[PDB]
Amino acid sequence: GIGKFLHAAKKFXKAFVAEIMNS
Amino acid sequence: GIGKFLHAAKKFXKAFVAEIMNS
Repeated sequence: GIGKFLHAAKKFXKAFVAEIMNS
Repeated sequence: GIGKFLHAAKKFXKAFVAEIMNS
């Protein structure tokens, strides 16, 4: 049940961290 | 960056809501 949600949460971790580190 | 982050954030809104309404 939770796999799509967990994956999406991890991608939303990665994207935020990429945004802040972009500069 | 910001566009990818906003997209991922909203996909993670959608994915949560899809799963949680099963409860």
